[PDB]
Amino acid sequence: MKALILVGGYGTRLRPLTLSTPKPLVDFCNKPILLHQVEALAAAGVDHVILAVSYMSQVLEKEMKAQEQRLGIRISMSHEEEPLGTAGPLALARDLLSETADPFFVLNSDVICDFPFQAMVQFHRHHGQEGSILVTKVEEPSKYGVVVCEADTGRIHRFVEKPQVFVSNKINAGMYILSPAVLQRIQLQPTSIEKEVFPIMAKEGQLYAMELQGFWMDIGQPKDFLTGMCLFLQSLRQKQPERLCSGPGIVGNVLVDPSARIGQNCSIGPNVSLGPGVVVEDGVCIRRCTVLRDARIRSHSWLESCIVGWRCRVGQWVRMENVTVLGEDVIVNDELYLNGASVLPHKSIGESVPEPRIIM
Amino acid sequence: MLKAVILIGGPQKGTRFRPLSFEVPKPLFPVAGVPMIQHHIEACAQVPGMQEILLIGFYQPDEPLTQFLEAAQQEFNLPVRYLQEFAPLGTGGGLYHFRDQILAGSPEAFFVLNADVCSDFPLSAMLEAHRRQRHPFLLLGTTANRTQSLNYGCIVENPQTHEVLHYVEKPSTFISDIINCGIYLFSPEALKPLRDVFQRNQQAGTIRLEQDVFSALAGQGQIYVHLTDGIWSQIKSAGSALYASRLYLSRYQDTHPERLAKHTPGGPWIRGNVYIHPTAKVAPSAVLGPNVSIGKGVTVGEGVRLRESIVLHGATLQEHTCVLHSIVGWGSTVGRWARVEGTPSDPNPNDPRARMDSESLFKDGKLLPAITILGCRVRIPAEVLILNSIVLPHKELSRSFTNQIIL
Amino acid sequence: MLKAVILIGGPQKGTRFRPLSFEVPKPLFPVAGVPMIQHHIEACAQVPGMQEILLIGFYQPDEPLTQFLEAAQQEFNLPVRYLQEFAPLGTGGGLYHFRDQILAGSPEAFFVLNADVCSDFPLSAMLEAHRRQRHPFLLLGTTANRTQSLNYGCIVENPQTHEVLHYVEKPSTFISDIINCGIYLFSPEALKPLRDVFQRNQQGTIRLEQDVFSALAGQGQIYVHLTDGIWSQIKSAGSALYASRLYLSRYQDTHPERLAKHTPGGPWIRGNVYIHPTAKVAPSAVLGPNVSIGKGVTVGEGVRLRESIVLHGATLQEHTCVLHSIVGWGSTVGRWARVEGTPSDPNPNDPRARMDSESLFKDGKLLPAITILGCRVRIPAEVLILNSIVLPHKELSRSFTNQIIL
Ligand SMILES: Nc1nc2c(ncn2[C@@H]2O[C@H](COP(=O)(O)OP(=O)(O)O[C@H]3O[C@H](CO)[C@@H](O)[C@H](O)[C@@H]3O)[C@@H](O)[C@H]2O)c(=O)[nH]1
Ligand SMILES: Nc1nc2c(ncn2[C@@H]2O[C@H](COP(=O)(O)OP(=O)(O)OP(=O)(O)O)[C@@H](O)[C@H]2O)c(=O)[nH]1
Ligand SMILES: Nc1nc2c(ncn2[C@@H]2O[C@H](COP(=O)(O)OP(=O)(O)OP(=O)(O)O)[C@@H](O)[C@H]2O)c(=O)[nH]1
Repeated sequence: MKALILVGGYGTRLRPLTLSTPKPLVDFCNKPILLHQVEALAAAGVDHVILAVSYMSQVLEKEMKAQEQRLGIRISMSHEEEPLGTAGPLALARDLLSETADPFFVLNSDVICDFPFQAMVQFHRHHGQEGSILVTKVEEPSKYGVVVCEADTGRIHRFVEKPQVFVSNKINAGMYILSPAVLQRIQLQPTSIEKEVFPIMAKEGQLYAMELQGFWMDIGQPKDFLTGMCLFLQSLRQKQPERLCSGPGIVGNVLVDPSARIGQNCSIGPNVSLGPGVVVEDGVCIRRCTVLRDARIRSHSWLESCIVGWRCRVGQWVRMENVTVLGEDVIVNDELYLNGASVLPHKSIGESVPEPRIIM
Repeated sequence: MLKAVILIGGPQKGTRFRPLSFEVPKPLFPVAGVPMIQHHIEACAQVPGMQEILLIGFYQPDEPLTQFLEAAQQEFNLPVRYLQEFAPLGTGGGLYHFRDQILAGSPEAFFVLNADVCSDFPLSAMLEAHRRQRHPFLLLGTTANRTQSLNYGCIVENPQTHEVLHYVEKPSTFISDIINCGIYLFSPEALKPLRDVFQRNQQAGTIRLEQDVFSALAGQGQIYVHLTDGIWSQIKSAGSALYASRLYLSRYQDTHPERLAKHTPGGPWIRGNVYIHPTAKVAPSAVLGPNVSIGKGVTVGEGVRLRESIVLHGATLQEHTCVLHSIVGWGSTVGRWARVEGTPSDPNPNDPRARMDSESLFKDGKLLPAITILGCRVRIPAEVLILNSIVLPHKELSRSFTNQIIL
Repeated sequence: MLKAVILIGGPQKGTRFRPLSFEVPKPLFPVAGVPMIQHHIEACAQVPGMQEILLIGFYQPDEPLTQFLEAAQQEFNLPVRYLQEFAPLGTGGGLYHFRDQILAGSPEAFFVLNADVCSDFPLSAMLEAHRRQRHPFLLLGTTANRTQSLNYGCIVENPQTHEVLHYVEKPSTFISDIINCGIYLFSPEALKPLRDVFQRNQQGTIRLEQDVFSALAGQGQIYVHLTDGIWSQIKSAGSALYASRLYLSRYQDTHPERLAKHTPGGPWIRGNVYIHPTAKVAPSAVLGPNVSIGKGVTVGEGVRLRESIVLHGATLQEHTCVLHSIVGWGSTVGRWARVEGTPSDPNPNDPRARMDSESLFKDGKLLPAITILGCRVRIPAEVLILNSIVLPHKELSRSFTNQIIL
């Protein structure tokens, strides 16, 4: 197939990480968010995918032309000089997706799932309409684009991005199958795919919904990032149990890179993922944290529900709790308490942060 | 022959959870452009066979009350009378005190309506259920959220015969998710238990209708329910009246399509449902967002942005102002580039059939951020932000206030 | 001969004194037993040579103001007139608008007093300094704390000639320890700069401090006269309590028969207490320091009253505690009810005193101040009103704490 990943740009939710490395390239459980999408697309039988970049295409495009020869699919790229949003690159890639009379995957760059591409496209050809989206159930549907799905077939009766009256409960999972006839309909002027394309689609009865199996989360915020890595390590516990490193002093589900080491007398608590090249000293207690590439956590620290970015040096006797995100190459001094600290890249912290703040 | 009784309150019993006004009576407060009880009077005068309309309350007869009575009598060609009680007699005590005025002419039934509700008013549907049933008390009930059911009168019914079996007025624990809407159809024999309550006390004449007649006569075959699906809200707070304004301007699309404001691209930009009085002057550069109601004689300047706001009569908004989630009182002036902003008291959008919670002006010793109220003849200077504040009537401000009650 | 001009305000200047001002005008609020401008008329009729007392304001003459004016005219042996200005004309614009009536009879000089100030009014000593020097403007100044002086109009003077060199109405930064007291002595020549100000307005409303005091400062016209007798402003409804306390302290010199004595068969009296004769106070009711009782006030047995004003016709039933409160006219406080407030004085020499701003809230929280009850408020039995403001005609059933009860 063709597959169009609108890869975002400026990554404002989840900002301390995206201030150094773009949001498709920040490693979610030891490989980037785009890489999960494109390995599942290479397993799906998609022939070549295209990603709709607008921001930091240097490091992104150099990674894509690295792994184009490793996945064995042509990872083509739509460059933009200004951001076109969420329905603009639908119309920029009008020719590059209008060449075949075959459907194409439209994927959000930030959703991490247990994707069902076969289910989605071969549910799609059963009705053959203009668009077939993936839906998931959720507890607060006022943040995400809801749908009204009918019985046993799944026609989208209505579609609103923010319901605000509680029309219904199912929401956009962030993955669509679109037919090439919807391509030429909308114009190059930037707008939203959800406000205007899908809401006129539902007036016809050409939008469809496929109910997911489960484990959906979009990692836009660091809170959603840590809830998503909890659910991803749960999926690894269900399906591939040997991937998780469990040993004597390991508590719960831990995903460790082989290059990462861990000292003695430490307790690497439940739902932790350690990225590549990190070095963990002796006497720490790390629970619900992600530690990104080559970062250092010195002795006798206590880290909970926190993100430690690339080449950070968390000092000794350091407490961190409450979704404290560290940006790239942040040095935390000895015996400091950080509750909620979003810390800007290349900062050295010398004082305790007793309330959730941004440090710049 | 049918008649209608509207229980309007009185000066102290209004107990405004966050005040809609200070100087006009609470029944006469314009929700969606017309006074709050004129929705009841429209709904009652639409019913065939309705002869009379009675307002029972303990307001003294001021001039707005009398001129509203005359305006309603002239507009609907019905008698609209105001029977004033000698004391606050409660919800059923005024019905028992005025039972000779209520039962004069021998009506077939009478509707009892709380003044502070916004309703669809399915009076013919309740009338048809009662003409088939012929029972002493018929109640309109809606369906509540499980958490929010504790703030209303909850009803354990029998779903085969529609008979109330248990009634609790304001519970502390959940007994039901059916709630009393405040709309009743009374047979001319329903005054006969009310007498009984009076004679329990005389062994003056206060009778709580829900706590003495509904809570104690349930399960006895006397009270029946009529479940409804339409719009229903209680109007107690200021945000409750803005919500009632939104509901009524939604219902105006199929009842009063003349009352809404169309675009008319020589004139002001209209988003959503907007009521503008025909006498209001709205400059063509002013864009009027959804759920805006403009009273008579209101002057709106150029570039004014009005969103979810009631602007009462005589008020002047000068140029470039932004009024959001506010009740600009009558005769109030907002000067150039002033921003009068409030916080919306919106129902929980993740949950089915959350009705509305009405804010109580103070949660735990802190002031709650809610709708901004400007009193009557309040002057807002130019280039000033009023945020989540109540400005008391006749007060010329000079600086920007934020989360205050400015006396 | 001389005359006095007391600048009373109008209904917009009484908005800050709102719970109390709903019933009576602000200048007629009884501060230590007599209305607020009767202290001014007391102090002015004590001066030898006082012909006339001219109140300027934009109040309409209702029944309380005209009955007060006739009562003041009988009690103080002077013609007390009320000049109603046609518009709110500011501070100096009403003095310039009424200059024909002020200078009628050619007074040697005239006093100009703000009605909202509590002072000892050293009018004789101001007159001594004026008859020594004979300058257009004589101001009364007090010394304030350096931090509190930013709430007031600051005066930079020259300490040898006492000439005002600089005036600023409310500076953001430190200027001087001398603050304006709102007491002035004008000679007739002082109405000639105001004319100039009014003429500059034509290319009517004159603010005296911003347009006359700040403009001619340092040119030789404006001079200070310093004191450190008692001085307070009365802006909010609860600064009336501090003014009442200062006045009850100076009754020890000017009217010691106003202050009540213990007299063992009567109510037990601590500190300075004013009791009106029409009030009935039970002998077990101890009336603590700085209490003033209005007329017709029935105070029951065991009632503790400290630092309060109980206004006319109010009733405190048995065993009540009323602290730092103002009980309105006709308010009834049932048995074992506690009406408690928190002392918050203006006090320009107190370094911890608040700015007396118009915002009573900090961030949603009502700042702890005097507990004001409006008129006709029924406080039920066994109930606590703590740091609250109750609006008039409200019958309560519940305990309230840090709330404005509308
Ligand atoms: N004549 C008269 N009318 C009164 C009096 N007191 C209140 N009313 C009016 O009678 C109606 C009843 O209001 P409330 O007694 O304050 O109670 P409620 O919180 O509104 O609850 C009632 O209505 C709810 C629907 O909104 C119901 O949920 C509940 O069961 C009850 O019926 C209101 O319109 C009120 O203005 C009174 O003393 N005399
Ligand atoms: N190629 C491309 N994709 C975009 C652009 N803007 C938004 N998208 C996509 O639009 C979809 C919805 O955007 P968001 O969920 O708000 O994520 P985001 O674009 O990273 O923006 P924020 O998280 O809000 O800072 C996501 O799949 C983004 O990848 C763009 O300018 N270029
Ligand atoms: N007659 C009359 N008296 C006034 C008028 N305005 C104020 N006063 C009196 O003069 C005093 C000055 O009060 P403000 O007008 O608030 O002036 P201020 O005290 O210098 O303080 P600011 O509000 O910062 O200007 C008031 O307390 C009144 O006693 C007026 O328009 N007419």
